[PDB]
Amino acid sequence: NEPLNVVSHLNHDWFLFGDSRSDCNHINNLKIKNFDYLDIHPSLCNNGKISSSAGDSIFKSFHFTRFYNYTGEGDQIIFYEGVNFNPYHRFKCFPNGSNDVWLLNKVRFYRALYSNMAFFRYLTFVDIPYNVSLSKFNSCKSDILSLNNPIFINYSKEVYFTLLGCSLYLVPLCLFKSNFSQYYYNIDTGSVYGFSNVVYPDLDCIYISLKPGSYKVSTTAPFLSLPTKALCFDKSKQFVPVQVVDSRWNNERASDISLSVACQLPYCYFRNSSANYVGKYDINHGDSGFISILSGLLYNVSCISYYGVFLYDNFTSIWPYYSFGRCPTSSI
Amino acid sequence: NEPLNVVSHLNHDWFLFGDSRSDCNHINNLKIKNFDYLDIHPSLCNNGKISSSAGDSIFKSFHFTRFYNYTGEGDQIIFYEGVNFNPYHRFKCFPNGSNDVWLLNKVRFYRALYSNMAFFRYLTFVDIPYNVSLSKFNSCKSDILSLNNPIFINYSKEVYFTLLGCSLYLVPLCLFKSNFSQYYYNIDTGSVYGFSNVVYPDLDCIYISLKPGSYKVSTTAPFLSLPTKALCFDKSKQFVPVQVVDSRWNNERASDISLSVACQLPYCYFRNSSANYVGKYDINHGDSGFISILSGLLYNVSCISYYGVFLYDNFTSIWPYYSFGRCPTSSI
Ligand SMILES: *[C@@H]1O[C@H](CO)[C@@H](O[C@@H]2O[C@H](CO)[C@@H](O[C@@H]3O[C@H](CO[C@H]4O[C@H](CO)[C@@H](O)[C@H](O)[C@@H]4O)[C@@H](O)[C@H](O[C@H]4O[C@H](CO)[C@@H](O)[C@H](O)[C@@H]4O)[C@@H]3O)[C@H](O)[C@H]2NC(C)=O)[C@H](O)[C@H]1NC(C)=O
Ligand SMILES: *[C@@H]1O[C@H](CO)[C@@H](O[C@@H]2O[C@H](CO)[C@@H](O[C@@H]3O[C@H](CO[C@H]4O[C@H](CO)[C@@H](O)[C@H](O)[C@@H]4O)[C@@H](O)[C@H](O[C@H]4O[C@H](CO)[C@@H](O)[C@H](O)[C@@H]4O)[C@@H]3O)[C@H](O)[C@H]2NC(C)=O)[C@H](O)[C@H]1NC(C)=O
Ligand SMILES: *[C@@H]1O[C@H](CO)[C@@H](O[C@@H]2O[C@H](CO)[C@@H](O[C@@H]3O[C@H](CO)[C@@H](O)[C@H](O[C@H]4O[C@H](CO)[C@@H](O)[C@H](O)[C@@H]4O)[C@@H]3O)[C@H](O)[C@H]2NC(C)=O)[C@H](O)[C@H]1NC(C)=O
Ligand SMILES: *[C@@H]1O[C@H](CO)[C@@H](O[C@@H]2O[C@H](CO)[C@@H](O[C@@H]3O[C@H](CO)[C@@H](O)[C@H](O[C@H]4O[C@H](CO)[C@@H](O)[C@H](O)[C@@H]4O)[C@@H]3O)[C@H](O)[C@H]2NC(C)=O)[C@H](O)[C@H]1NC(C)=O
Ligand SMILES: *[C@@H]1O[C@H](CO)[C@@H](O[C@@H]2O[C@H](CO)[C@@H](O[C@@H]3O[C@H](CO)[C@@H](O)[C@H](O)[C@@H]3O)[C@H](O)[C@H]2NC(C)=O)[C@H](O)[C@H]1NC(C)=O
Ligand SMILES: *[C@@H]1O[C@H](CO)[C@@H](O[C@@H]2O[C@H](CO)[C@@H](O[C@@H]3O[C@H](CO)[C@@H](O)[C@H](O)[C@@H]3O)[C@H](O)[C@H]2NC(C)=O)[C@H](O)[C@H]1NC(C)=O
Ligand SMILES: *[C@@H]1O[C@H](CO)[C@@H](O[C@@H]2O[C@H](CO)[C@@H](O)[C@H](O)[C@H]2NC(C)=O)[C@H](O)[C@H]1NC(C)=O
Ligand SMILES: *[C@@H]1O[C@H](CO)[C@@H](O[C@@H]2O[C@H](CO)[C@@H](O)[C@H](O)[C@H]2NC(C)=O)[C@H](O)[C@H]1NC(C)=O
Ligand SMILES: *[C@@H]1O[C@H](CO)[C@@H](O)[C@H](O)[C@H]1NC(C)=O
Ligand SMILES: *[C@@H]1O[C@H](CO)[C@@H](O)[C@H](O)[C@H]1NC(C)=O
Ligand SMILES: *[C@@H]1O[C@H](CO)[C@@H](O)[C@H](O)[C@H]1NC(C)=O
Ligand SMILES: *[C@@H]1O[C@H](CO)[C@@H](O)[C@H](O)[C@H]1NC(C)=O
Ligand SMILES: *[C@@H]1O[C@H](CO)[C@@H](O)[C@H](O)[C@H]1NC(C)=O
Ligand SMILES: *[C@@H]1O[C@H](CO)[C@@H](O)[C@H](O)[C@H]1NC(C)=O
Repeated sequence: NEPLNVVSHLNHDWFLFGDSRSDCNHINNLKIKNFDYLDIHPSLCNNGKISSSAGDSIFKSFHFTRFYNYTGEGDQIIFYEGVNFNPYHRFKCFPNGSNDVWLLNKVRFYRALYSNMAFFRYLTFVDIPYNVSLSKFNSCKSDILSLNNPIFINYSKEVYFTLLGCSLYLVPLCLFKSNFSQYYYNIDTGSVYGFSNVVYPDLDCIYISLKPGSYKVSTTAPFLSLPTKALCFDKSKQFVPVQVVDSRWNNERASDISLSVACQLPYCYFRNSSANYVGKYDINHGDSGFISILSGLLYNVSCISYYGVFLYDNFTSIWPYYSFGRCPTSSI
Repeated sequence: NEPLNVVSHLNHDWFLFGDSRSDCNHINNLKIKNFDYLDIHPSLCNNGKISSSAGDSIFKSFHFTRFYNYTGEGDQIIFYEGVNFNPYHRFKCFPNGSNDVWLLNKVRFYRALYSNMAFFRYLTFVDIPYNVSLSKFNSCKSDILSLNNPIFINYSKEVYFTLLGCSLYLVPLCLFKSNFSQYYYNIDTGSVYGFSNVVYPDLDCIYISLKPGSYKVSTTAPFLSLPTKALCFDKSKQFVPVQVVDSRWNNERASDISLSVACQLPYCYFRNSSANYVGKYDINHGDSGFISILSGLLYNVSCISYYGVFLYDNFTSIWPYYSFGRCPTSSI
C-alpha cells in the first residue's frame, strides 16, 4: 500500500465544486469539441455531483456580476476552483490601489468557506432583498470585473435586511479607508458584527458567518457598504474535512499561494501537483499531473490523510497523520 | 485490544488542569491527611504537569476574586475541572435574575477555551492594567461569589488598554440588559469586537479571542463594562485535541451538561463515567470510576479516538472514528 496524491471519497455521497477545467457544459462554447480540456475523467458528467462554470470561482461569483449560482450537497466536499481570480487579473478599484489586499480578501473568504463547509453539507448562493432604494453607487471599477457585492448607498438612515430559510450564512463586510465602523447589529438576539479599515489602500473585506435572523446596518459614515449576495449552509452534519486541489494558471502567467494559506488543519486537506502545469487542450487545460490528482474520484477509498489517500486498510508504510475514516496502521 | 474510557497521552509532553480532586497541595488544609481524595494515581505530584487548586475551576478563577493563576504547557491537554461552578452554587446578581444564563456563560467560556487550546500549548492568566480611575462599581453580588472581571465604570470617555507579550488572548465582553453596544475597537489594525444584550436577565457574556494589540472601549452607555483578567495562549503548535473528564458533583447535589455541550468534535474529546459518583474520602472525593478514567495518565498509548483510547496498534475490534495519532485498524 502507498499514500496517493489524489482527492477521493469514502462512499457514494461526495460533491465537487469545479470550474471551466471541470465543466461538462464548456464543450458547447468551444471550437475543438472534445473532452481533452477536462482535468477530471470524462465519465463523470452525468452525476450531478459536479458544479462548474466556464471561468468562475466561488470568490468571483460571490463578489462580481460574472455570476454562477453554485449549488451542492455532499458529505465529502472537494474544491477545484480559484484559477479565476489571481494576480493575473490585476483587479483594483482606483489606480493608486493594489490587488494584494484582494489576495488577502481571497485568503479570508476561502478560510471562512472551508471552515464552514467542514461542518455543513449544503451550499448555495442566496440574494439579499431590499426595497427600491438608491440602487447602486459606482465606487469601484476595473473594466474587466465589476462587483455588485457589496452595495454602496448614501447612508441617511439605518437599513434592514432579513435572513431566513437557511441555517448559517456568509456575508461580507467591506470598507475602503475610514475612521468609521460599520455594524450588522442583530435586532432579535443582539449579536454585533463590525469592521473598520485603517491602513489598507483598496476595498478590504472580512467574511462573517451570520445566523438566520434580522439585521440592521449602522455605520456613521457617508457610505454604508451593504451586501447583496451571501452563501447558505444547510443540513449540519458530523465533521468531515474539505479537500482542495491547487487550482492555478501556467507558470508563464501569474499564480498565488492563497488556496494553501486558507487551507489549514484539521478542517482542510490540500493537494498539489509536484511538477509544473503543462496543458493538453491548450496552454491552460488538461495537465497530466492534475488528471492523476482528480482521477481518485473514480473509486472508493478507505482512509484520507494529510500525506496522502490510502486505498486498502491492511497496512501501510508511513503513519497516517491527521487521518480520516477507516485507516490502516504501520505496526509490523 | 479494546478501546478504553481513559484520558492519556502519546509522549512525555502532556498537562492536566485539575482542581481539589487533583490537588497535591490540598493535603495541607485537610483533617485526614492521606491521598484518598485524589481522583488521580497519587504518584503524579512531583511532575509539575498538573495545575490544580483547592476548589477552583477555570471559569471561577477567570471571573471571580476566588482566584488561582493557572499556568501550563503541553502538547496533549487534559482538563479535570468545572465542579466549582454549577447550579449547586446558585450564583446570580440581583434576586429577579437567574443562573441559567450563567450556565450559558460557562458553555461559551469553555467552548472558546477548548477551541483555542486545541491549537496553542501555553496557557496562563494575565491582568489588564489601567490607571487609577474609578476603581470598581458594585453591580453584582451574591454573598458566596464576588466577581472582578469585568470592571464597571461610569463611562465619561473612551478608555484604553494594551496587550503585548502573548500571542492570543481571551477577554470577556459582558452586559446586563440594554439597547446599547460596547465595543473593543483596535486602534492599530481596526478590527471591531462588539456585543449587546437584549433579552437575557442577568449578566450575559461572550468571550472573544483578541490579538496582541492596543484596544479602546466605546459603548455609548452609562456603564462601560471592561475586563481585568484575561487568558494568554502562546507557542502555537500543530492541532492536538483537548481531552475532558466530566467534572461534576454527586447526584444528591446539582450538576449540568455544560462540559459536554462545550466539548464538540474535532477539537475536543469528552470522557464521562458510566455509573454515578460514589466518593471515598468523603461524599465528593475519590470515585472508583473516575480513578479508572484518570489512571490512563500513568502510561503512554498509541491512539486517541472519540470512542476510546487504544493502547496497542496491531488491530482492534471497532473502527477508530475521529482518531488521533498512531492508530490501529480493524480489517482482518
Ligand atoms: C504547488 O506546487 C508547485 C510546485 O510544482 C508550486 O509552484 C512553485 O511556486 C513558487 C511560488 O508560487 C515558485 O517560486 C518562484 O520561483 C521563481 C523562479 O522559478 C524558476 O525556477 C523554477 C525551478 O526552480 C522553474 O520551475 C520556474 O519555471 C522558473 O523558471 C522565483 O523567481 C520566484 O521568486 C520571486 O517571487 C517571490 C514571491 O514572494 C519573491 O519573494 C521573490 O523575491 C521573487 O520576486 C519564486 O521563488 C516555484 O518556482 C514553483 N515551482 C515550480 C516547480 O514551478 C506551487 O506554489 C504550489 N502551490 C501552492 C499553493 O503553494
Ligand atoms: C455522564 O454520565 C452520567 C451517567 O452516569 C450522566 O448522569 C445522568 O445525568 C442526567 C441529567 O444530567 C440524569 O437525568 C435526570 O434523571 C432524573 C432521575 O434520575 C433518577 O434515576 C436515575 C436512574 O435512571 C438514578 O441514577 C438517579 O440517581 C435518580 O434516582 C430526572 O428526574 C431528571 O429529570 C429532571 O431534569 C430534567 C433536566 O432537563 C428536566 O428536563 C426534567 O423535566 C426533570 O425536571 C433527569 O432526567 C441521569 O439520571 C444521570 N444518570 C445517572 C446514572 O446518574 C451525566 O449527565 C453525564 N454527563 C454529562 C455532561 O452529560
Ligand atoms: C441559487 O440556487 C438555489 C437552489 O437552486 C436557490 O434556492 C432556492 O430558490 C427557490 C426559488 O428561487 C426556492 O423555492 C421556493 O421554495 C419555497 C419553500 O419550499 C416554496 O414554497 C416556493 O414555491 C412557490 O413558488 C413556486 C414557483 O417558484 C410555485 O410553484 C409554488 O406554488 C409556490 O408559490 C419555491 O419553490 C428554494 O426554497 C430555494 N432553496 C433551495 C434549497 O432549493 C437560490 O435562490 C438561487 N440563488 C440565486 C441568486 O440564483
Ligand atoms: C500568572 O503566572 C504567569 C506565569 O507564572 C505570569 O506571567 C509572567 O509574569 C512575570 C512577572 O509577573 C513575567 O516576568 C517578567 O518577564 C520579563 C520578560 O522576560 C522580564 O524582563 C522581567 O524581569 C524584570 O523583573 C524581574 C523581577 O520580576 C527582575 O529580576 C528583572 O531584572 C527585570 O527587571 C520579568 O521576569 C513573565 O514574562 C510572565 N510570563 C511568563 C510566560 O512567564 C502572570 O503574570 C501571572 N498572572 C497573574 C494574574 O498572577
Ligand atoms: C462506492 O461505494 C458506494 C456505497 O454506497 C457504491 O454505491 C453503491 O453501488 C452499488 C453498485 O452495485 C449500487 O447498487 C446498484 O444500485 C442500482 C440502483 O441505484 C441498481 O439498479 C443496481 O442493480 C445495483 O444494485 C448502490 O445503489 C450504490 N449505492 C447508492 C447509490 O447509494 C459505489 O458504487 C462505490 N463505487 C464508486 C466508484 O463510487
Ligand atoms: C512515554 O514515552 C516518553 C517518550 O519520551 C518517555 O519519556 C522518556 O522515558 C525514558 C525512560 O527511560 C527517559 O530516559 C531516562 O532519562 C533520564 C533523564 O531524563 C535518565 O536519568 C535515565 O537514565 C533514562 O535514560 C527519557 O528521558 C524520557 N524522555 C523525556 C523525559 O523526554 C516516558 O517515560 C514514557 N512513559 C510514560 C509513563 O510517560
Ligand atoms: C490486503 O487487502 C486486500 C483487499 O482485497 C487483500 O486481497 C488482496 O488484494 C490484492 C490487490 O487487490 C491482490 O493482489 C491480492 O491477490 C489479494 N489477496 C488475496 C488473498 O485475495 C489482501 O489479502 C490483504 N493483505 C493482507 C491481509 O495481508
Ligand atoms: C501486538 O502488539 C504486541 C506489542 O508488544 C505484541 O507483543 C505481545 O504483547 C502482548 C501484551 O503486551 C503479550 O501478551 C504477547 O505475548 C506479545 N507477543 C509477543 C510475540 O511477544 C504482539 O505480538 C502483537 N500481536 C500481533 C502482531 O498479532
Ligand atoms: C492617485 O492617482 C493620481 C493619478 O494621476 C495621482 O495624480 C495622484 O497623485 C494619486 N494620489 C492621490 C492621493 O490622489
Ligand atoms: C423598506 O423596507 C422596510 C423593511 O423593514 C419596510 O419597513 C419599509 O416599509 C420599506 N419601505 C418601502 C418604501 O418599501
Ligand atoms: C482619520 O484618522 C487619521 C488619524 O487619526 C487622520 O489623519 C485622518 O485625517 C482621519 N480621517 C478622517 C476622514 O477623519
Ligand atoms: C425585583 O425583585 C423585587 C424584590 O421584592 C420585587 O419587589 C420587584 O417587583 C422585582 N422586579 C422589578 C422589576 O423590580
Ligand atoms: C491613563 O492611561 C492613558 C493610556 O493611554 C494615558 O495616556 C494617560 O496619561 C493616563 N492618565 C493618568 C492620569 O495616568
Ligand atoms: C430598549 O428598547 C426597548 C424596545 O425597543 C424599550 O422597550 C426599552 O424601553 C428600551 N430601553 C431603554 C433604556 O431605552
